[PDB]
Amino acid sequence: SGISLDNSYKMDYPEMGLCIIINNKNFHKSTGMTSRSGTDVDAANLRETFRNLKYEVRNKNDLTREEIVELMRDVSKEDHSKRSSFVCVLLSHGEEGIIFGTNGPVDLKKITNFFRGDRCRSLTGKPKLFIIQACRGTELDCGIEHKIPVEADFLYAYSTAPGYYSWRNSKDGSWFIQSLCAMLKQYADKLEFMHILTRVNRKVATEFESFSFDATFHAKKQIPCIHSMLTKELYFY
Amino acid sequence: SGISLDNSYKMDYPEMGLCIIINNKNFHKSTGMTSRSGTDVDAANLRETFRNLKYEVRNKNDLTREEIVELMRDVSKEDHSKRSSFVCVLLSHGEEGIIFGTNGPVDLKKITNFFRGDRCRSLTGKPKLFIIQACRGTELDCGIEHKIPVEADFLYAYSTAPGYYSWRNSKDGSWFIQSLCAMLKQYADKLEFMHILTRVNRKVATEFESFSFDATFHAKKQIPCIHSMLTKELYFY
Amino acid sequence: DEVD
Amino acid sequence: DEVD
Repeated sequence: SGISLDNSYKMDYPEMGLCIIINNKNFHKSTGMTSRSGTDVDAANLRETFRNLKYEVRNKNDLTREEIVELMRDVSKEDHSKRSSFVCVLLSHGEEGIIFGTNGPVDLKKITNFFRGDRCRSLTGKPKLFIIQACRGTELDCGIEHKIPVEADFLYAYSTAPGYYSWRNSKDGSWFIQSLCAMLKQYADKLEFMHILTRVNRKVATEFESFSFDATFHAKKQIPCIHSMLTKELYFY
Repeated sequence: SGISLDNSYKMDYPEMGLCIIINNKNFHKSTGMTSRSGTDVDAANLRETFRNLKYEVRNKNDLTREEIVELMRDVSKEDHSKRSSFVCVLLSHGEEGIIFGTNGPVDLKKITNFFRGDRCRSLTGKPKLFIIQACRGTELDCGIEHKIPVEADFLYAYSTAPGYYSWRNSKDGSWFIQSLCAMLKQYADKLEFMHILTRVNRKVATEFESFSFDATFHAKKQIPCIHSMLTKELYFY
Repeated sequence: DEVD
Repeated sequence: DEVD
């Protein structure tokens, strides 16, 4: 047999894999968290987008901190042997390293740990992708004119830079998700995932700017952040 | 003129740009920080590697926290107009978000801020690359068998995952740097930088494992981490 | 426009 | 092998 190259994840398993979409819109009153208008638009876009990539999409809405954890645990214990990859999309309130259940927060690290190389072996060596639309703090960008590591093969696609707010439009959905779906829709059959994510960075960075009656929140910008510990190139085809 | 595409940083300015290499090997006794054996090997490899990419390399050894800051400030105030890109390589002790001067620590964010879109305008819209060989904590991986955002166009290439130790060999140099130079040497004229960094992830993840007489530090693994807020593809040619 |  |  002719010479072979090994630069890309094997994405030709019988299944592309799960796409779990956690859509938190409505929060228990006691948390003091606002209702996240527009997030349903994000959830629908993602569902359709990842449907077309041939992912087995599971939408979950309005989950408690307990339900998020139990869900992630249960999913990490499924047999992923026939699956190429895993995708988990989190839409909620957040702070740095944290996303909100409807009744309180969960550590991102606690969610991702379920899928570590040593804790879910049917996903070992396969790409584990986490896409997070949530704040990472309260800063505003004013813009300017024989063994593998257990943390290997994780990619975290953050909506925003570390420490910063992330922006969501109540009508159109969040800047990040809408841009992400557009680029997946447009480039998933021709670009490796990092270059797709890089077009998402540019789209968000250049095409969006906030409008507010409050000068503190007006004319602000956003740059998403790619957190990659992938060891191969990922192509959805 | 024929149709044009705008997916890659313009890297055909008269100059590739600066490559600043901060090589901290020897630390004031009062800090209690060990001497970083092997780091000179890293500094030499990087110098040669970035020399061949046509960067204007400046090596600095054993800088105080004050000197690091004053250096970064001074460099950010140079006229970068004729330069395509900026590169800063930090070799030292570290913790999460921090690198060590010889006499104490500096915030990574304080170094990178000098180069924000709004604070160094001759680098606005151009790639600003920070390569960090330093610990990010004390965890060990046991392995398993009209405006742009001011934070846009930054890339941070971390030697290790968040929260984790990073490994350096006293004879051969650090796993990360040696792998990085090898892949730059081998792929800089054919791959975009993210795919180069992805080969670095794999090389580090698969080819290295620690050997220690202390069972706590023996047979440990490492995965570097790509922190990208780039808005375009970067090719060194 | 709202923040998350 | 040493840690930084």
